[PDB]
Amino acid sequence: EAKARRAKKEMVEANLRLVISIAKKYTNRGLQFLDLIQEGNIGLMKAVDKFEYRRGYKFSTYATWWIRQAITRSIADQA
DNA sequence: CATCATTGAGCAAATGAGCAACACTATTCGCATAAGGTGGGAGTAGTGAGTCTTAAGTTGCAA
Repeated sequence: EAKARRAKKEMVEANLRLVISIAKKYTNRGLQFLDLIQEGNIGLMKAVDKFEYRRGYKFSTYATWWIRQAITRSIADQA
């Protein structure tokens, strides 16, 4: 279990540049920036929880959906 | 001697505000999306006077 968590932390630590890169889009919707980066961090955590590698795709395309889920979810109910 | 007004006394009829209990539906909430997308951006520019605080530079001075 601890080994698996080390792997998952390691992957998240890889994909932070992805999450700020997508985080540039929806900035000025009446919320602050680091709220977006943290929500997106949650979203990529969930995307790590739901990714499989034997599918054969690049991780980012699958991850994108969970990130927009977290962002648009968060600004949606935090209007 | 009779009687009634006149003071208590309480009631049915009626009604206004509920109550619980089921039963049904509107709304809300929470989860998903697969080729790929892996460092922000606005940030002011024409105050001045003072006062407290560090920080550093210098400088006697004594063992």
